Amino acid sequence: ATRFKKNRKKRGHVSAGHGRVGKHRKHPGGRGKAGGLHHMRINFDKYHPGYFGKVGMRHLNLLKNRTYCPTINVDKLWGLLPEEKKKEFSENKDIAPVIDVTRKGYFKVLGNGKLKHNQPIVVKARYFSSVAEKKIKAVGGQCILVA
Amino acid sequence: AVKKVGKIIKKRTKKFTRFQSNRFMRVKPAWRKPRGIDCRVRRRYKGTNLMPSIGYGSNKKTKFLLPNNKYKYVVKNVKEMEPLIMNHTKYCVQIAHNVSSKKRKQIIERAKQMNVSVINAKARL
Amino acid sequence: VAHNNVLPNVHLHKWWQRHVRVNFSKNIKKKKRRLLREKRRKANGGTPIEKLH
Amino acid sequence: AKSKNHTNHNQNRKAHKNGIKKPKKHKFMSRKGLDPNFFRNQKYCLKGIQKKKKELKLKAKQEKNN
Amino acid sequence: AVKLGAGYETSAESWGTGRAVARIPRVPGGGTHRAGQGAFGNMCRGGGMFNPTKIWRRWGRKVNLKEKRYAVCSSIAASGVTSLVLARGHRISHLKEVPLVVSNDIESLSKTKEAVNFLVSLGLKDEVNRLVKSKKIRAGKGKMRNRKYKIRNGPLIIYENDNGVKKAFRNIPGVDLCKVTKLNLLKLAPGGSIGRLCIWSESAFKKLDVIYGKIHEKKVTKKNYILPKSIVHNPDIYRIIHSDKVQASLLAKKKPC
Amino acid sequence: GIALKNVGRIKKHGRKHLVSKNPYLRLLVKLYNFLARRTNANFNKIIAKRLIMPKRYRPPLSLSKLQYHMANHPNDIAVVVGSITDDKRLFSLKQLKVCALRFTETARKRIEDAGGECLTFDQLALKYPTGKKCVLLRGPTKARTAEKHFGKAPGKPKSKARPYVRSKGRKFEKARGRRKSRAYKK
RNA sequence: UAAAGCUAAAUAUAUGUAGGAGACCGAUAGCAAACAAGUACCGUGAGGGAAAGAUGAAAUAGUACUCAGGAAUGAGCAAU
RNA sequence: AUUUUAAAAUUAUUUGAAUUUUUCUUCUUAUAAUUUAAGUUGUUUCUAUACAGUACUUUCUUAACCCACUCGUCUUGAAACACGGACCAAGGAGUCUAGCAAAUGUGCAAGUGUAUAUGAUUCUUUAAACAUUUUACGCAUAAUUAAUGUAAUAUGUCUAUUGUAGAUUUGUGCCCCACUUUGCAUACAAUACCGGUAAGCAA
RNA sequence: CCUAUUAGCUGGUUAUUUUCGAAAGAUCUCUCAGGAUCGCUGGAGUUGAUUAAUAUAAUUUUACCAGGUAGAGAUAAUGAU
RNA sequence: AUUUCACUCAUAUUAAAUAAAAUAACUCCAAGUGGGCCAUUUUUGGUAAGCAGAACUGGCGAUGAGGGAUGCUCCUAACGC
RNA sequence: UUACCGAUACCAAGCCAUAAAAAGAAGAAAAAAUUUUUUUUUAGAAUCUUUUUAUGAGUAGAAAAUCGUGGGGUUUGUGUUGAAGCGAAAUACGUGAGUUUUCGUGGAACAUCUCCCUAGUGCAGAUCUUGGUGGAAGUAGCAACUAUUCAAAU
RNA sequence: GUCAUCUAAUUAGUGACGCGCAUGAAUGGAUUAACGAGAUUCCCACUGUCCCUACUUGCUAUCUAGCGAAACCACAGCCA
Repeated sequence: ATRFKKNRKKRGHVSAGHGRVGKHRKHPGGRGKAGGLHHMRINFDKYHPGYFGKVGMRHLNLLKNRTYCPTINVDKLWGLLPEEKKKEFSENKDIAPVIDVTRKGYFKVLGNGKLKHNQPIVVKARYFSSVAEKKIKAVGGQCILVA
Repeated sequence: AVKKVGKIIKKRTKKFTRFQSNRFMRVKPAWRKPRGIDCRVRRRYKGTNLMPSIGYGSNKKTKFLLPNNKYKYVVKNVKEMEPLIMNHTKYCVQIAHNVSSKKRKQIIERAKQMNVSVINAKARL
Repeated sequence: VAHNNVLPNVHLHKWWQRHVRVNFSKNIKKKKRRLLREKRRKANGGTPIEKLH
Repeated sequence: AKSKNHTNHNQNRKAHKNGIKKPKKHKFMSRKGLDPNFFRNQKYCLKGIQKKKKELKLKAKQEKNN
Repeated sequence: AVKLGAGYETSAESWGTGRAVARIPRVPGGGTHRAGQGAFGNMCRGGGMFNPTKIWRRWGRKVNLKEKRYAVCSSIAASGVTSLVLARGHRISHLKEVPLVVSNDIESLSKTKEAVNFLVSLGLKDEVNRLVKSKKIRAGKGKMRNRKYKIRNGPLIIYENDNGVKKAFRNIPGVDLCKVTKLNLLKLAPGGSIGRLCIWSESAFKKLDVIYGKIHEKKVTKKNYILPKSIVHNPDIYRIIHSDKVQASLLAKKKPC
Repeated sequence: GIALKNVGRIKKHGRKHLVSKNPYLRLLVKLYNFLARRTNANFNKIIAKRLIMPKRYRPPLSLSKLQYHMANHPNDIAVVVGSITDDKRLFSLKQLKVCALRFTETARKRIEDAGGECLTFDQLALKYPTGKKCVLLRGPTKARTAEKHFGKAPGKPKSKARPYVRSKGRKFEKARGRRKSRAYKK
């Protein structure tokens, strides 16, 4: 789309929109992130506050596979399984769904949200938040620890 | 000055010429707006090549019509004459330049029986 | 740099035009590989070319 | 070379070009660092007011919904 | 793309301050016309263009699969209405209906003569004449780049089985075929134009419903793909305006200054 | 010569015509600004104005917020110019009569099963040309991520603007100017 | 299970050769070079390095004859 | 083609009244016309009883009155005794890629993108199109901390934090507004809760 | 040949009309021929107004504030004389 | 202090006047600019300067038109045909 | 003390554009001949149509709408009864970039404005590059080496 | 610088004087016959250097036949 470019509409305007006094020189402020702490310091401090310096210790080789764990919050367990099965677990008070969250692909169960009152539900996960446990037990369910 | 024939008033004649085109051969007369800095014409010094403006625009009721008080329509064969059958008194027909003498006679006779005037009727004969 | 942008990070400070390469032949290679394995399984006379893993 | 050190010329025109903006003057100001032991007590007042009001409304809702 | 180093394959030197000449680089040496001439630079003759074209331009584009399917569905729908097919350029004033479908024996005919006879008997004699007489050598430098002729696009024959239809309807100028399972938007909307005269075999017409969700089959239906929904239930805007419910809502017609 | 602001020409701000070249949306805009012009309904005027808006100003509305907003009046119709998205966090829907520009497939199915129905704006014009018993709703316009970077710059005192960074580890823009231990903080 | 060794495929190919193409350039462009081009020519040398395409369908139609001129040429009632 | 209407004025009749007492006195009662309303209409000649001229339209060239300093550029300031420009033709300069954001359009939406690759009567075009046996990967869906890590009201209730403004809706005084009713977006606050840090306690 | 090295510096930077329209202050800077950042400007968009109001105002009135420049003084202080 | 109930404080000209006051407010992205100069009035250094440095407002720059014979800044007055 | 002259400023009117506004998704009018003919129209495109009011400098800079060029899809065209190009032009249109025509020349291709796609897309300058050509100008100049003459042949 | 001398007249030259801005000993001090296309002053001779220019010769210039460039050039070319 080179015919939509703004330069085309400055075709006979001498300065090409880049100014008559200041001109368009090449790197008049330095290259890349050159002037940080010196003459681009205001830009750096105004838009990237904590840029300079270092904090914390070093993790030499990380291996993110070790600590990878996705989280599902407590208000999505009932939405994990289909609607007619929600209905069928709802009207019947003698059965509860057992959801292996790990199989859907989450490792930890977090506690944000609201479970349905007096609706037991059993959840299997590798990790649980304490509030997630409290809510699951409060609705009459149980948290099963799995690996 | 303004030219007024009938209801058609042409607000200006003698089309604008490019500044300095008179005394430079590389500068064609076709109008270009001069950017300059100290440019005379751009600053609108009196007595030097006034620039076109929107204020010269002809009125839209009589904008595109020819001195015969109708709009021109350029045709390339007899097939493009059909729409003129309805507005034969609002449109005149001009035959395109690259139409042969084969087809020019046909277009002329068809426009004649269609009762629509032809601008360049006596071309190529 | 100017305005509120992410700090630039482009790792193009070396001679990168030498190393640029574009895969104009992705589907051509796909067809060639499919033809080669089809010819292999046609040549080995009905024995599947896959091996059990 | 020598530089024009300073001038306030045209600054008033620049300021008035977009007018002298006035502060928005909102109705509520944050009480983050003002009069503790007073705004804490105000928090307690408001909590009690909501407790009583909500319990009255809940009583009305229960007695109207049976 | 141009040759990589084109225009820059000379010795660089711009001895030009005090020489009363422009500071552009000049080729060295003597005894030849080129000596002392302006070297590489977009303004110089033989100097290489301003931004040499490179093969790593973004030639292709990635199009969302859902958008492509939406476009194909819309092209089929547009081919299904008479006004759009007429406005596209086809001469279908003698067709009985725009979504015309023919018996599956069209997939079996194997002579271009009988293909043209069938096309004429459907009433597309004008279309065939347009396609035949439209063959014309094009203008410009294209015709020296193996692009001599320029034909218009005629009917698109959509078939389910190939028993000779492919080798019977080709060689007719402007006519192209398409298997219903692999129908292509580049053929359905040539040039981005809306509504293409499409001739369906009965089996292909029926298999459209299988392909697009109704009567699902395992290896034919586009899996878990939902036909796009319109944002309006009925586009008869002026009919709903003339409905008496809204006519009662409109208040008295006012007048200009 | 005369002393007038903007040389005497009234200046308006915002959209004047729809940018979308969607034929159905163009028909909808024609119908609804005809309705706005002819009827007195501010309801119709607002709908015509909102049909014109950019995508970022007709944000999606979840079924949860739809139900919550329509909680008190159950017999009226929720009219939202954006799209309606399904909320998995919601356990149960109830009998919703909603007109919207677009419906998600899941949201649509949930509404039909709950027993309500999904309405388009042409149907809304047909049945409720003035807007009786129609509650005009819109989703969160300032909730999108791009707005989290706006406002005071990140680095101004008490600024909540989210910066533009490659990633958010400890070693990415977290040292000097973001904690008292390194020079200042914010 | 180091301080010995071999090993096909998937991989790369601004080279050479041979094919096929192109939303490429169209003789100041495109390779330096559409042609007798890395040629002519320049430099002691390492090296530097061009310009230059188009009658007409057919020259198996390339201008016969006459006049004037030493000739080049010109002119014609002569000629393709 | 449903305001060049209505009226206003005037004229000619007509009704009653008033009053400066009447040949332009005023106010209505009716009728019918006019324009001073409700932006120029009429008459007569000529063009001319021609088919392109000595006329009319137009281009050009010359005069004449008035006016008019070389452009481009740097510059506070250029006609400058500031620089470039003898002339003409052709060529001649914000592009391409990577990566980010904003804006807008489009599709789908708590998901989105099918990557590499595979299949398939597709193999001029086709190096594109078509497809993907019911946890690949990116981004998003949760944040915070150097970090071991921890991780969002809370089961009294499929209710969904609280205010002040506020769009829309509902009724009472189908076209005003004041009371009710509902309370989107958003703004300004207040609350809870999550991570970190303090302080208190600490099996 | 690396190499079309780099240049905060000089020169150039190609169609028309229409609309809006500046700054030559300021802060920091091995900064003073530069830059970043405010300010001034355009475009986009929303919320509003469209109700001869309210918001609003390089304006005044009314009410109330703060000042130590012009003037005045040397006999009121200091300094002179 | 907050909350809830009451009663009611001009609005029919609008809790003083005036107001082509919503041409507002806000948000986003971004250009150019960051050598200035002149006039009136005030003022510092200087013998003084078309000198150097400041304050207010208006201009020149960025701007032509009529006048001042002539003139970037004066007077009138700013510009569609 | 009068009168007069005197602006691109002021006032009235027309027209262009910009901005805003009021409003809008179907039926016969006239004229000329002689009851009948004839001639014009008889409209309805929402970034549209009709009408109203105000306003219009502008460097650097920004935006919109337009005007052109090479090439690509789509459509529908022009060419030996002469295409492209070129020279001069035009009662031509536009405000303007331009567009369109005529004559001449030319002798083989050309356009698409129906919509869109694409870019090596627009020159007065850069002591710009290459090529060609000027005034200077029939001018500067054809100056070291002492020196030539008569007759004849070709 | 002062004193002598040189002249008519001496910012010159030479000989002396020396509290020497800032002389001085192989950074070599002082002096030196011979030598020098080295710098400087004076005298004799000489003469167109000059008073004060004139005449004259060759080769150009100049006119003609022939041949025939270039630098420079925004546009150009009267003044207060």
